[PDB]
Amino acid sequence: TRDQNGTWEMESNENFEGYMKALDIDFATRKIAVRLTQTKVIDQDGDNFKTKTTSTFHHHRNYDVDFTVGVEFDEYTKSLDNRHVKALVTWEGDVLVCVQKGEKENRGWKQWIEGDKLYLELTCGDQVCRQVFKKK
Repeated sequence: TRDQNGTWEMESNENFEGYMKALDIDFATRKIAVRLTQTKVIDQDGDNFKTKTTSTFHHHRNYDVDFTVGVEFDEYTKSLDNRHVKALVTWEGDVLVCVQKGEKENRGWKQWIEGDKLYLELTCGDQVCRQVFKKK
């Protein structure tokens, strides 16, 4: 289904370390512990999305990403690697697909819903991180 609304709690997080390594994050950021858990709040009205996700690193503010499918937007990944990308989100069937154009090749994500679970695959280079969240 295309309806991704809800409050989502991460339950599985596979190869986040490889994805992070491919992002080449500077040590002033990476010296802080990564959160083991994550909550994501998705507010969706049709193709209009407002998302709020807990930060990758401890003692950092939630990360807000708001967008409309098909409309490119500037992203500064303050809660992660602190880079600027040009992001474009599209639908591939019922899968929400984002390309983050910038320094890193094959950077983006895909996100989809099955029942009470949300699936998120993050890519950078040859690395894929697969996350599953349960609806709260």
